[PDB]
Amino acid sequence: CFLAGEERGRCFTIEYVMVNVLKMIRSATPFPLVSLFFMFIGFILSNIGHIRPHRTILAFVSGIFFILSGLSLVVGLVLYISSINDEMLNRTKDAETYFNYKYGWSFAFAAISFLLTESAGVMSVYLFMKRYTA
Amino acid sequence: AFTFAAFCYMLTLVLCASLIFFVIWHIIAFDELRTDNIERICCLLRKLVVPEYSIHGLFCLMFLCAAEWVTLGLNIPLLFYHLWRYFHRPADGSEVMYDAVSIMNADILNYCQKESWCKLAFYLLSFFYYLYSMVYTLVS
Amino acid sequence: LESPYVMMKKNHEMLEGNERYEGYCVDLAAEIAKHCGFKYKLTIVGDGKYGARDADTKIWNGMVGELVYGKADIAIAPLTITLVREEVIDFSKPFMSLGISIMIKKPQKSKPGVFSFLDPLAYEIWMCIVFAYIGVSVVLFLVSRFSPYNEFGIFNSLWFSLGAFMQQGCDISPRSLSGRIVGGVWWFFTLIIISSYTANLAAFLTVERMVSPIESAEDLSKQTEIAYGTLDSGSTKEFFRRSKIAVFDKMWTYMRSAEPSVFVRTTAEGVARVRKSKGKYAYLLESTMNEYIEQRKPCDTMKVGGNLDSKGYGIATPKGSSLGTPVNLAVLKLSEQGVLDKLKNKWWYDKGECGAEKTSALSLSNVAGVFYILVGGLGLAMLVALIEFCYK
Amino acid sequence: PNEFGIFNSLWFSLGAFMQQGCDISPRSLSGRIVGGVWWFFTLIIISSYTANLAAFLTVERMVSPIESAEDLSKQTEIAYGTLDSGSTKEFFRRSKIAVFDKMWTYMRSAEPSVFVRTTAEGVARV
Amino acid sequence: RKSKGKYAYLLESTMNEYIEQRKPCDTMKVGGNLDSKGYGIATPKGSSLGTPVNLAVLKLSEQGVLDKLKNKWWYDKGECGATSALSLSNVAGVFYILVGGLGLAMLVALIEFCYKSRAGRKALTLLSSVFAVCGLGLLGIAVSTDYWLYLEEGIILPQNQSTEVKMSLHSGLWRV
Amino acid sequence: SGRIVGGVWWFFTLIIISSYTANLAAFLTVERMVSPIESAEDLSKQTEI
Amino acid sequence: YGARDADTKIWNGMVGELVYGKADIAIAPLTITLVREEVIDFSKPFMSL
Ligand SMILES: CC(C)CCC[C@@H](C)[C@H]1CC[C@H]2[C@@H]3CC=C4C[C@@H](O)CC[C@]4(C)[C@@H]3CC[C@@]12C
Ligand SMILES: CC(C)CCC[C@@H](C)[C@H]1CC[C@H]2[C@@H]3CC=C4C[C@@H](O)CC[C@]4(C)[C@@H]3CC[C@@]12C
Ligand SMILES: CC(C)CCC[C@@H](C)[C@H]1CC[C@H]2[C@@H]3CC=C4C[C@@H](O)CC[C@]4(C)[C@@H]3CC[C@@]12C
Ligand SMILES: CC(C)CCC[C@@H](C)[C@H]1CC[C@H]2[C@@H]3CC=C4C[C@@H](O)CC[C@]4(C)[C@@H]3CC[C@]12C
Ligand SMILES: N#Cc1ccccc1-c1cc(-c2ccccn2)cn(-c2ccccc2)c1=O
Ligand SMILES: O=c1[nH]c2cc(C(F)(F)F)c(N3CCOCC3)cc2n(CP(=O)(O)O)c1=O
Ligand SMILES: O=c1[nH]c2cc(C(F)(F)F)c(N3CCOCC3)cc2n(CP(=O)(O)O)c1=O
Ligand code: NA
Repeated sequence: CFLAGEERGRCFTIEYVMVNVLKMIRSATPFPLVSLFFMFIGFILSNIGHIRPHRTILAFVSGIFFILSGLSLVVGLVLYISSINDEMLNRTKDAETYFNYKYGWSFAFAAISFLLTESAGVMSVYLFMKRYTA
Repeated sequence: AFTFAAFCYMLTLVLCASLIFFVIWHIIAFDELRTDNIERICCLLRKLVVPEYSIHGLFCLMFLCAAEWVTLGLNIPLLFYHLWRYFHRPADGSEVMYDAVSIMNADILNYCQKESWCKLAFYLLSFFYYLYSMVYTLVS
Repeated sequence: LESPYVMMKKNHEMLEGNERYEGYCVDLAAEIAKHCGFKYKLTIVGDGKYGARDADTKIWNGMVGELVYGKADIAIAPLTITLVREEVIDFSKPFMSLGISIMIKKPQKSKPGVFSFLDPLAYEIWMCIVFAYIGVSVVLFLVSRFSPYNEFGIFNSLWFSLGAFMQQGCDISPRSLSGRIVGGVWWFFTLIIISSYTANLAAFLTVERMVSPIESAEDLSKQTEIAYGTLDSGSTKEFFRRSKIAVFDKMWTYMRSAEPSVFVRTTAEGVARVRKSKGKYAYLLESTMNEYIEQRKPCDTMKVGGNLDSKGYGIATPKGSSLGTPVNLAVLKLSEQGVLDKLKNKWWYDKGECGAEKTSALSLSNVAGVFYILVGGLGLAMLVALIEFCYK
Repeated sequence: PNEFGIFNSLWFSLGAFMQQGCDISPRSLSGRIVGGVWWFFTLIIISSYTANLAAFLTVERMVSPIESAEDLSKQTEIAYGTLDSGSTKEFFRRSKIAVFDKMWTYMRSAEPSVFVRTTAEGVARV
Repeated sequence: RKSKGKYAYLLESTMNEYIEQRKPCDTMKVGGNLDSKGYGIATPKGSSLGTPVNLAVLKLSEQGVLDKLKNKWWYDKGECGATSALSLSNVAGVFYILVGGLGLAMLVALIEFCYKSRAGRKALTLLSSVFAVCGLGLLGIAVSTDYWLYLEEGIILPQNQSTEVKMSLHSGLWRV
Repeated sequence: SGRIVGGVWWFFTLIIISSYTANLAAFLTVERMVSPIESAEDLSKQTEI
Repeated sequence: YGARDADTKIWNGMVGELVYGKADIAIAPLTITLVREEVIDFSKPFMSL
């Protein structure tokens, strides 16, 4: 989606437009989708562990999906940031222009979401040790 | 000049000096066996042998990564001898195995003594093979 | 009309005569005329050709065709002294020497790989480091098991040596003399290797040093990564076709077959394909345009290597002209008085748009492969726990 | 088959990053792989901090300010110009000295025009 | 060849390319040419031969014959040939001490193991006397002799490094 | 008294090990700044060869 | 190679043997020069340098 330089309000998609970094962020796309899958697997396997506690292993395995998710954010966010910095580098260096990339509140929400499912990862494993010693 | 292949030959003079000390101790152990004793030379031998494999098993993965295909090939006849004594004939054992519970009845006692001089003859020839190709790769 | 030979001057609308034009061959026509003593009329050619004899009608075009057929008296221009032209007109000695050269894109910061963090030490060092690590760990195990003082089995020896190399100290240390000779010499090894990693990395980050992959046409012939191509026609095209040396026959069997077609159709198409292929296209062209485009804007192109052949630009007169001998001696005056060198430095370099710090923070790209090994080692540690939980 | 609950694990990893780590050390193979790749991570990161800071402080020490006209004639990254008329512009135009002919060669061909029109305009541009 | 890189010689390009291909391979040609000149075939200014020779040179130039003959005599009949990361040759001696220190420690493991398996005031009285006499000896000699500081202040010559000392000396704490 | 000798030997090696790395980084940087002669303008500037 | 002695105004060398009839042609590394081109006829350069 564009603004203020040829201000076209048409939110273009990534496949029906053609910048080389816009193909570089395609490479860092599956990892926030693998992360969101493992959070949804770990969540529906945590709720089974709340309604049927007769088998306790539901809580520990859902803790593993909460931790494999956050490790897939970090590889995704390293891939995402490193794809930007590689294409900011491969440009004709001219001191009569300027460049400026920033991050927005969607990058921040993917960053905070690391902290919450790694915290849900620890608390699901401590919940397993409460159930198993009881 | 010093290179990675020349270091792979320096690092195997140091460990073949251990491999000959495993075998001088291995010919004394069966000579002192015949003089006297089973349960101690069960235990004293059994601790020795697994270092002797993996040090030579180190040499296989060290000259593979050094691209020394003649040197890796000359460690092949001792290597595939070593796989046989641990995968198919470490007779039953199950403490570590091989120079274990199976002593006298005396037919393996002759087989070990033929092996014990065959290990020393290979290791003393490996020591000068490694010392030659050390000097070879350094000078050249 | 060719730059910097004849360029129409900026305000040529309000000008008339020999002063509508500027350039190298305008400054040269001034020097030829004050040494030979005549008055001249600068006259841009019709067709726009340099001169070639037609294969059917046998009629010369271009500037050669105006000298043969009478329409001109001298051709002070970048006109190449060749065999077929010398038979119909008369050249002077070369006022400029030139040949076929290579144009590549000017090298850049060269974005990092995954294992770029390994690069302060050579790969032959890193292989020696890994095998010395298992080396000191086996020797720790030999020293501690036989002749004991242990707590130093093979996996506590691999962890002592790993923690010693990473400079993380230890939990246990050897207590015997011989274990302390192993431990203390591996400590000194680590001290030199980690200090020379940081010192050689500080040298790289202080001094930028950009090297070009191609520095000769031999280096182009020994590779297929960078695609090289001439123009679709002309003399650079004809050179590689009929060459027989050793290397230009190799460079010709490459270009004639390669898909997509490496032969551009215009010089500006070949320059743009250099600038817009990020170091994968090397354009083969004359060394005079190559040195001029290097001095235009942007600073995106570069001349590498020496020339491939030797040719020259001559000043031509009709065969039998009375200017033929004095212009020839005029060029040799201007050569030895340094005038021709001075005119080339003015129009190539003193009027060159490209002429002739502040260390930046490390980007995540430079060190990103350490994060990949870390999470690759975090996931490998979760497998080994899963195998440990099943096997026990 | 603990000492490595979540708060001792945060203290092992904090002391491993600072390269200050005495405490419990991991004893299992799987705890020593995570310990070992985090030790290699900080060996690269702490070395990169010191090496990039040494690169900064060295380049900031190499900086030579302008103290001559030969420093202006070499460094073609700071622009320099005169007033549009008068003795100073006619000095470089007529000069046959090497460093001063190089400065006029730069000034007569420079985009945009380095020649100011008033002394107050030239002090403004500085 | 005798100034270690502190001298550069300005000559013609075709001798600089020829001496570069003749043993010893000490020298190299750097940069582009400083001027542009050419070698010609010359004729007596009224000859009936200067015109066929001129078309012969332009024919031999465009058939690559002149480039063929230069490669033959400069390069094919030549005598010579034709990473930024830290190499093993710079840190080779810390690998020698490592291998030398691992071999020392396995030697100590022998003469510990032989000593462990096989197995006062008089010894230390004997050793703390002979180390104290020779301590008094070696420092007593050293402060009373004049061989502390060998000092030269000679001058070099740019002629095969001809060396002439003028202030060679040996010193002590009390003598010069 | 054992911690004074331990403490001044800790400060000794903090200076000595830092001096080794800093002087080796000074060497490798200066050896990387070295530009060989490749022009006559490199000869006209460098009045040491 | 050939040079004019400014006293005698005579040529010594290969330019001398061409001007005074001894030679018919000089295939040699003879530099195309202003002072030589006045008295002998050079071809196009067979070698640029
Ligand atoms: C290399 C990748 C593909 C997988 C390697 C993991 C497996 C194959 C290896 C790693 C080294 C081996 C270990 C052997 C010793 C210990 C001790 C044992 O009490 C349980 C398991 C445990 C902790 C390991 C189990 C896993 C093991 C058999
Ligand atoms: C413990 C023993 C058996 C293993 C190998 C011994 C090694 C460490 C010793 C043996 C004697 C030493 C040599 C000393 C002389 C030369 C000259 C030197 O310019 C480089 C190395 C070189 C060629 C040798 C390298 C190996 C050396 C440093
Ligand atoms: C290169 C060689 C000579 C140096 C090695 C030192 C060896 C030979 C000597 C030094 C004197 C001996 C030490 C004497 C004191 C103790 C006490 C004793 O209870 C056992 C051994 C022990 C710990 C030492 C072992 C090493 C020893 C056997
Ligand atoms: C078990 C898990 C946690 C370890 C391995 C899985 C995933 C998360 C990670 C770790 C390191 C990653 C690689 C890193 C390098 C390259 C290059 C990059 O351009 C894209 C991805 C790619 C091709 C890899 C993708 C997969 C990746 C392997
Ligand atoms: N920059 C950087 C960097 C940061 C951390 C670790 C390593 C590097 C690095 C180092 C080197 C290098 C090389 C020789 C000598 C010293 N250092 C090179 N590179 C790098 C940079 C860009 C592309 C490829 C490698 C690097 O990325
Ligand atoms: O006599 C000739 N003199 C030439 C002089 C030049 C220039 F360098 F511009 F002076 C050029 N160009 C080089 C690159 O393409 C655009 C123009 C072509 C010339 N050509 C045609 P070619 O040599 O057959 O290609 C001649 O024939
Ligand atoms: O005799 C002269 N004396 C001058 C004295 C000065 C001053 F410095 F103010 F004293 C100046 N200025 C230079 C700086 O900005 C303000 C005017 C100009 C002078 N000029 C003209 P210029 O030298 O051609 O420029 C003369 O002719
Ligand atoms: Na520095």
